[PDB]
Amino acid sequence: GWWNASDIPAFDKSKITRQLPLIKVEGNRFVDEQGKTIVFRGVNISDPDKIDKDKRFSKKHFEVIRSWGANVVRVPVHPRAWKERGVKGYLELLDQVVAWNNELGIYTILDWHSIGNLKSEMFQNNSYHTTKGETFDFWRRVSERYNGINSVAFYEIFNEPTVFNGRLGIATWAEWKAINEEAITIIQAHNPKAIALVAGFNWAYDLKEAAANPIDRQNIAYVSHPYPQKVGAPYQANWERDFGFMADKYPVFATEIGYQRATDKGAHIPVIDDGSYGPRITDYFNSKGISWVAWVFDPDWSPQLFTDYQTYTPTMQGEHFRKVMLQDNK
Ligand SMILES: OC[C@H]1O[C@@H](O[C@H]2[C@H](O)[C@@H](O)[C@H](O[C@H]3[C@H](O)[C@@H](O)[C@H](O[C@H]4[C@H](O)[C@@H](O)[C@H](O)O[C@@H]4CO)O[C@@H]3CO)O[C@@H]2CO)[C@H](O)[C@@H](O)[C@@H]1O
Repeated sequence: GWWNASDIPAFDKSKITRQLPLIKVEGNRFVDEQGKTIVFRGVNISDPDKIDKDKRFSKKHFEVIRSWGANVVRVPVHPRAWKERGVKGYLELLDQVVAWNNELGIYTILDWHSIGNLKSEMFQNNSYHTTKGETFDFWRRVSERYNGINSVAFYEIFNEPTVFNGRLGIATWAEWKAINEEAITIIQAHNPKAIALVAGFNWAYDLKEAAANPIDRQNIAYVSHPYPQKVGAPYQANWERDFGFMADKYPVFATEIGYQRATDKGAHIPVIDDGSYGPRITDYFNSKGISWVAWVFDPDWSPQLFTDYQTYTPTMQGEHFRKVMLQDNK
């Protein structure tokens, strides 16, 4: 594993030729060098490990992302792929995504893509299995190697915290705050410009517990994954109550949203919807200044943003998020 990893090279500086502007948090906003507010709207790729196995791992794929108007790309590093490639093999993919995004002008979010209760080591399935030690070691290596590369602006500590109603144990917000604080200290000690993205429970949906007892670190923003079936009923009023109101105080980065019909490929709760969710959520996010990232720019993982690699034809949700990214990104 990670505890074996022998002499990993440093990032190859010759792979990039420009420095994107520095992003930072100021009160509830992301701002640039000049103090201008920046709202990010982007896509998740699938795991670089899958893209490479698909024989699609080249700059071309990221150039398509750029033509869809995205100004950020989230990279979901699965602990299973990190173990299968090994640290050295995996960093060879990850350095290429970082370099490509950098040359295309696109910011990167590094996402440690597990689901469940890290404190008790119970995960939604083995694809996500890790440990506190492996997670800290990952944050330590990536914050060390990408230090000073401004496009690597966001470090998303742990994709979706959930206890699944006790099926995955017990972990209070207080205990999850302390774990995020240690990860943030590691990351900031390697990379002082790093912005950490922190999530709460119900699969990174809730921010009420965070609001009542916020992470004690600076330059932090908060995550929500408000998929179509997280709540029904009056949608906006429910979203505002569960996580949206947080955006009046800290920036909120909604690092997954997506939807597809009951009959679409891989359709599953909570992503099923007639289609009215797309306009409704990007309007609501515009009303709150909330950044977001659609899931997933891949033709297999569900819900898909496009139908196949031959054409990159957008699906229903792809068409809508592409139109809004082209139109609203500044
Ligand atoms: O990771 C590769 C794999 O990913 C799938 O996409 C996932 C993302 O990895 C993940 O971040 C996220 O997870 C889902 C989660 O899998 C669901 O089990 C969970 O469902 C909850 C729901 O949120 C509750 O409100 C309801 O009460 O309970 C159910 C469980 O009973 O919801 C979260 C999201 O909230 O996002 C993606 C789902 O699109 C790919 O789709 C898959 O094809 C790939 O292997």
